[PDB]
Amino acid sequence: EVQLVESGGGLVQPGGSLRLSCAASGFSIWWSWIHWVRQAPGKGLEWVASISPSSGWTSYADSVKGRFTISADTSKNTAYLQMNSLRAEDTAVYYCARWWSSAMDYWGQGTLVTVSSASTKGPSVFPLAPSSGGTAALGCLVKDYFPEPVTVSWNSGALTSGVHTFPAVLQSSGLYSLSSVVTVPSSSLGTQTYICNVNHKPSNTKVDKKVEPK
Amino acid sequence: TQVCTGTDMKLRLPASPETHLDMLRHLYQGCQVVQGNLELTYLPTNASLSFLQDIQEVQGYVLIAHNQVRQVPLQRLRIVRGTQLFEDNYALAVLDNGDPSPGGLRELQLRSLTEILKGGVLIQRNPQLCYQDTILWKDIFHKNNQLALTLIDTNRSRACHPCSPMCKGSRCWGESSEDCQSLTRTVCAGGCARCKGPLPTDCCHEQCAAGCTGPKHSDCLACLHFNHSGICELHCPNTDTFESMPNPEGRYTFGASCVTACPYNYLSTDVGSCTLVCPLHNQEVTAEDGTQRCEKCSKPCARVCYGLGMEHLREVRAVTSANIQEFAGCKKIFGSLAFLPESFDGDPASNTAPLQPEQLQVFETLEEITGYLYISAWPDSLPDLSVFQNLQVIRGRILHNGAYSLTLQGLGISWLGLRSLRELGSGLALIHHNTHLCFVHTVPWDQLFRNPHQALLHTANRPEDECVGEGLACHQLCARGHCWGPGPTQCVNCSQFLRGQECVEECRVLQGLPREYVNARHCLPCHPECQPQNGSVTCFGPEADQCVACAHYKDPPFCVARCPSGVKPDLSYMPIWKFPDEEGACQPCPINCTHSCVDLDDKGC
Amino acid sequence: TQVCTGTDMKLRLPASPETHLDMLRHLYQGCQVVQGNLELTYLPTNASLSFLQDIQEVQGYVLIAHNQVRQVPLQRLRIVRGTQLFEDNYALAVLDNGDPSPGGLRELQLRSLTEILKGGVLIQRNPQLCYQDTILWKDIFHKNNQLALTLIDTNRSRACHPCSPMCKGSRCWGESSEDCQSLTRTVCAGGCARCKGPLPTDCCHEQCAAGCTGPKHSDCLACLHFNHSGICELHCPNTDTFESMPNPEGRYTFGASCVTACPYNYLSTDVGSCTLVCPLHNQEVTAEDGTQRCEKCSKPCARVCYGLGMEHLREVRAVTSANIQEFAGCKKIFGSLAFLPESFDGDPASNTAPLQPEQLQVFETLEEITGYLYISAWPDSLPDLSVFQNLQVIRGRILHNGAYSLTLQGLGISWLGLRSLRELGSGLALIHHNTHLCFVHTVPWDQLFRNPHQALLHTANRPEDECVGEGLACHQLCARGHCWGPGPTQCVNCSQFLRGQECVEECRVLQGLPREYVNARHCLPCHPECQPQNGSVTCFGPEADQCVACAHYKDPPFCVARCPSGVKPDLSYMPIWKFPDEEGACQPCPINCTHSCVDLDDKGC
Ligand SMILES: *[C@@H]1O[C@H](CO[C@@H]2O[C@@H](C)[C@@H](O)[C@@H](O)[C@@H]2O)[C@@H](O[C@@H]2O[C@H](CO)[C@@H](O[C@@H]3O[C@H](CO)[C@@H](O)[C@H](O)[C@@H]3O)[C@H](O)[C@H]2NC(C)=O)[C@H](O)[C@H]1NC(C)=O
Ligand SMILES: *[C@@H]1O[C@H](CO[C@@H]2O[C@@H](C)[C@@H](O)[C@@H](O)[C@@H]2O)[C@@H](O[C@@H]2O[C@H](CO)[C@@H](O[C@@H]3O[C@H](CO)[C@@H](O)[C@H](O)[C@@H]3O)[C@H](O)[C@H]2NC(C)=O)[C@H](O)[C@H]1NC(C)=O
Ligand SMILES: *[C@@H]1O[C@H](CO)[C@@H](O[C@@H]2O[C@H](CO)[C@@H](O[C@@H]3O[C@H](CO)[C@@H](O)[C@H](O)[C@@H]3O)[C@H](O)[C@H]2NC(C)=O)[C@H](O)[C@H]1NC(C)=O
Ligand SMILES: *[C@@H]1O[C@H](CO)[C@@H](O[C@@H]2O[C@H](CO)[C@@H](O[C@@H]3O[C@H](CO)[C@@H](O)[C@H](O)[C@@H]3O)[C@H](O)[C@H]2NC(C)=O)[C@H](O)[C@H]1NC(C)=O
Ligand SMILES: [Cl-]
Ligand SMILES: [Cl-]
Repeated sequence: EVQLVESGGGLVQPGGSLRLSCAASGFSIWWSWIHWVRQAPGKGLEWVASISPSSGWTSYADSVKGRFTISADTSKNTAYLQMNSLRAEDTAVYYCARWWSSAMDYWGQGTLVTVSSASTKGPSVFPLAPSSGGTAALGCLVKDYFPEPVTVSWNSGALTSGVHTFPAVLQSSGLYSLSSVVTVPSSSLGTQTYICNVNHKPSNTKVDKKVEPK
Repeated sequence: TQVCTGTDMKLRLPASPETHLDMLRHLYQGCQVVQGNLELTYLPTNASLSFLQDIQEVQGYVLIAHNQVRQVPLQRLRIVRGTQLFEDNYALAVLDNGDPSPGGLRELQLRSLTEILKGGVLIQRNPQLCYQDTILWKDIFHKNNQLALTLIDTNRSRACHPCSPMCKGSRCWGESSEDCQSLTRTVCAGGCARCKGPLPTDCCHEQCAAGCTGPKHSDCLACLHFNHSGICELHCPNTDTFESMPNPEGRYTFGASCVTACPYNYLSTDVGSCTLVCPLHNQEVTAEDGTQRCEKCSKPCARVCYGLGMEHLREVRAVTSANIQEFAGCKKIFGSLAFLPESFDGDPASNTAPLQPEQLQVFETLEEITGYLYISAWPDSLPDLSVFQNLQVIRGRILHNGAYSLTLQGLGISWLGLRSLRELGSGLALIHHNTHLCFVHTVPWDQLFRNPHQALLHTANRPEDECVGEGLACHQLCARGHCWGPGPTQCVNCSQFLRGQECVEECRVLQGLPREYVNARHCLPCHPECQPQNGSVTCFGPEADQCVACAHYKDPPFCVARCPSGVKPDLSYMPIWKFPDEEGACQPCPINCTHSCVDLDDKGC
Repeated sequence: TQVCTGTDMKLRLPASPETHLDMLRHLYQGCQVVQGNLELTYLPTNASLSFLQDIQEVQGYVLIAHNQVRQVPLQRLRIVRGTQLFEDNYALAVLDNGDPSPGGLRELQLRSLTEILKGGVLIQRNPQLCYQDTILWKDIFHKNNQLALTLIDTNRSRACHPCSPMCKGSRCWGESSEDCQSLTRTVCAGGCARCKGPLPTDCCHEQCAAGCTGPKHSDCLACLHFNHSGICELHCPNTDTFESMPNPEGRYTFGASCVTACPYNYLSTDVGSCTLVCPLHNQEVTAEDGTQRCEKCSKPCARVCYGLGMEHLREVRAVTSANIQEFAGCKKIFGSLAFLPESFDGDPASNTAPLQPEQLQVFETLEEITGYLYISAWPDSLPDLSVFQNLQVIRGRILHNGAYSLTLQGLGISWLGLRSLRELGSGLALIHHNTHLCFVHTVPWDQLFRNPHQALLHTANRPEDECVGEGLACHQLCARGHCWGPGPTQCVNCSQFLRGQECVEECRVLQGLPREYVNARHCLPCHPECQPQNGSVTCFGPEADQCVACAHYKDPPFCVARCPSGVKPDLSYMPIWKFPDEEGACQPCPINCTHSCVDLDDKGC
């Protein structure tokens, strides 16, 4: 019931700024002790900043001091991270967490901040159809988008097992591309079709491409 | 000071045995009259107890129990009054001293005790104790029926030496020659409640207790009722006679003495007494001195927040989710606050949910507690006691365990954050076993206490030498190195200037975001219509008439955004129409209407 | 309930001997503590007195006089306090029992009586009484000088049997073995005011009376001063010590016990006591609960109507023509009202005219009597007590003869007519020897009384089975057959609807003279300008905006007689001129003046 739902990530140009929200339910942020933690792609966890809003104590890592402002609005029950003068090495997945005992018990889902000069590109989704077994595979191809991430689910989250969504690959063009497959009985083709739900938030694209045996 | 509080912990095992004796020591060092119960319990063998040596008089009961120490030096104790009794029957209770070279109380040595006014004596299970059976208790008692409430066990693990050869008739409090029992009642002439000898001329004044040195009411060893500056009297001072004599006016009855004015933390009554609690139909007004007084309500008495040990919560032992809402919006609680493990775990026997952390918000308005604050459990989410951010005084008129006005134990908060706390009226503070807690020794307790007989007792918190880095010691900008927690928002006193809650190096007087003036070490914003000045003062106050120069137009004497256009400063005043200069000063319009005027004039009036 | 009132009739011969014992019975049945004097007088030979068997304690005196009964079973009586004394000297008076098989008290049988706190004993003229000379009265007395106020006659018409062979030393209250005198004072050790035996360890607590079962102050057979929930204390509970213990807060002193809140009909004081009368400088405020409290007057105390037994009328025994005018316009009398033969006959010794019937008009406003109402004579002109038409409560804080709050005797009224009377706070009602009076048993007395220990005592009125016809029994329209007299204007509760004072079958809702709406079972008139409706509701309230249809013209939202013609609803409002439609709705006028307008317009403005 105690939850942290954070938002505000996405794409920013170098030198530009961005603000991250961390909305709480199940507890008061004001009396609590909120911490921000980042994780550059393929790296360890790194502490960034913290706030005890009631006491007024705000703390920052030498890495981000003077660029970042931590704050909290009590009425909204939300903690914020204002990030200014962003650079390449700020590109990471930022988490917010709640201090407890002497650890962080409740964490946010983590939002992705990507600092790049390239502009936002929407993905085009292409079907991967089975041919003429016992068990056969089908899926979608989410090609040419920027930046990360893309969310692929099947039949509005109703179909889960058999599903493999591959981690995206950086292409020569600088754009991303991934594939998402699923295996199903070879006697289900025709009278049972499946819909993949592609969602690229930065570009506002919600494609529902139904894959059919052809 | 000579008058001190007692304790009220009975046979309960000490909450921190490490600093239990230190409690006793601070409490009784120099004390002569114990306004309550003298409880000397759980004292280890080597225990240094010389701080008791001035106790002369006890109001409540004397309870000497569960000690391994061989003697308690209470030689100057003359009288126990028994205003309160142990187990509702006993004025002196000496219980379980020594296990069932060897430990245990050997002698009582109450060589001066000659009056127990109320209740009996209970002496039991003291394997090393000698001579208690020797004492003629009847003499010490005020009335004979007090004998009927006396039980004196003589089971013993050792042979006793005889009383000193110099002892009257084999009655003593110990092996010493000055340990003989002095009889002041059963040995008397004629009437006489107390005598200094067996002749009629050896009677003590009607108003003495314990005995005397002569016949006058100034020769008393103790006052039976009240001590009026060295004269024992039946009453504290409606005149019948046409004259005036010495001995100052009228007095307040405080304990068993008449005094000029009530002591520091007490309350004077219309009935002419000092108290720690007002009667019904009564408020509590603070004089310009800081003096408190109970007085009848002229209207019906207004709403009052009662804490624990008061009104409907007099039996309730802790703040739970059942009564947390009762403190909503309270600026001043009349009673105490206690947070126990059972507060946040929640008793599953009664349908009482565990109290949630954000429910402690109710206490955000709180400024004053008359009783005590006790915290033995706190939510693991909360790093500090910031919900008590605004608490200014804890009077301690009611003390937890009869001794402590502020107790913080077993918490695992990292800092305190009680940043408005300026006064602990009376009692000791105890902060122990908070393994994570720093900023305990960065607080100037010397300034929170009032009398110099109170102190902080601390043990098993985070080591002092381990509170050193950032987030662990006071901020640079805190004055005199005093703070309630980390950062420039936790200073006790501010080294330079305050911008709201924060300690800052400089106000934006000459340079900065929005310009500021200083007022009483406070950074405060200039009016938006002030024009920022190059390396010079921008404004002198918050009002738009206090700018050095205007950012836009000026409308004497104000710096304005635009010149008045048909505004009326109030009703019945005709509207004021103006236009700007080439310079920027707002100028009045000419002849009324047709050309209603503005810069180059407009119709429609 | 355990606490009951006494009587105060001394040696006076019973006002109705028929229902005298019933009075005693109701009064004492179940009673343990008599808050006053126990007067057992004029008891016939066969008299069943088992209702006395719970009396444990008497505050005033005990007067056993003029009885033919052979014994009064007062075996559980432990203590008489003597707060009031018989003949100003005696706490126990046993007088004239039996004439100067044969009648008269034979034994006293006060086998538990071990404390008379004040006053002496007077036992005289009891020709059948034995053993009174046997008792060692000294023991029972609290002080020895009470012996000097003792006279015990032993003139006797019969030989007495010896005390039971099982009797200590020939001292008993009767022939029985359990009738021996228990000595609790003269037989004691050392100090000790009361003991349970001759050893020092048998002393009762300083605070017991009568004796005890053990040495603790909870072992008392009676409290010397105050009973605090089973603990005897000197005082009813300004604090000196820094703590809180059990035993609830503070109490009110009521009789000789400390209680949480004052009993039903009493008054709490600022001084912390219960009372039936307030001091000077004091009013009497009713809380929203109905709770009463004495409190000081903030302004000078306002006018107050004092009845008999109060202020200037404290000696005056009846309402006469000399003081009748004092009650003019009184809504609430503080005291009692008594009307005696001497009221209407008029004492010819003093120049005091006989009071005339129409002078009783003064009481028409009267709603409350704190004392009692007593009527032993009434004018032969007046059929009822309708002058007390509006009397709602008789508190009975003062009871006539110490027992009755309402007495009606020897009157020859035909009905009561006390139609607003809803409460008799305390005491008994006595209505006897009114040979013409019906409607005595059509009154629900069960609802007028408060505690279930009070009752109506009635005898020799008009027989119940002879109050049957019209003008003799309740009206059909009276609910539950309850009424104060004849006709539909005397009902206690109204079966259907009320039109003013009268019980009616139907309101004129659908049909009738002037049409009506109903509001809380009350018929109330529609506005005259409402148009009566065929078999349908005519209006919804009294206001002219609440009609279904208008009788004349309508002026939104009102039904009016004529359309507004130059009326102004208030000053500074311009006058409103209107004219009717072909339908009847009032319509506003056009352009102001010249044609000032009305229907077809008029000049002169
Ligand atoms: C002197 O001490 C004796 C007991 O002797 C010893 O020292 C004590 C301090 C304890 O450590 C004892 O365990 C040890 O034996 C006391 O005698 C005891 O008195 C009680 C009543 O007060 C007797 O009652 C018994 O109670 C037990 C348990 O409830 C029952 O099983 C028995 O049936 C019986 O009723 C008990 O018999 C008695 N103990 C012995 C050894 O028989 C004594 O009270 C004490 N004297 C004084 C004045 O305090
Ligand atoms: C015991 O009783 C006797 C009287 O004996 C009889 O019983 C009584 C209860 C009455 O019914 C009596 O009528 C009857 O004879 C008491 O003796 C009397 O005492 C009084 C004083 O108290 C004596 O005084 C007399 O009073 C009369 C009238 O006022 C005068 O005329 C006399 O001159 C005289 O002063 C009286 O003499 C005496 N009666 C007799 C028979 O002579 C006695 O008081 C009583 N004992 C106690 C202890 O009460
Ligand atoms: C009743 O109470 C009065 C208080 O008014 C007591 O008088 C005080 O008692 C002290 C000690 O007995 C007296 O002597 C002085 O003591 C002080 C402190 O020890 C010392 O510094 C002085 O040199 C002096 O010797 C003194 O009369 C008085 N002190 C003061 C300051 O008021 C009295 O002791 C009490 N008596 C009874 C019957 O209990
Ligand atoms: C002093 O007053 C207190 C009142 O607080 C008395 O205590 C009461 O006394 C009764 C009877 O002695 C006690 O026993 C109970 O009696 C009731 C009624 O007879 C019975 O129903 C119960 O089963 C029980 O046995 C009880 O402790 C208490 N009663 C109540 C309701 O308060 C005490 O008797 C008085 N003592 C002296 C010294 O007079
Ligand atoms: Cl020792
Ligand atoms: Cl009989």
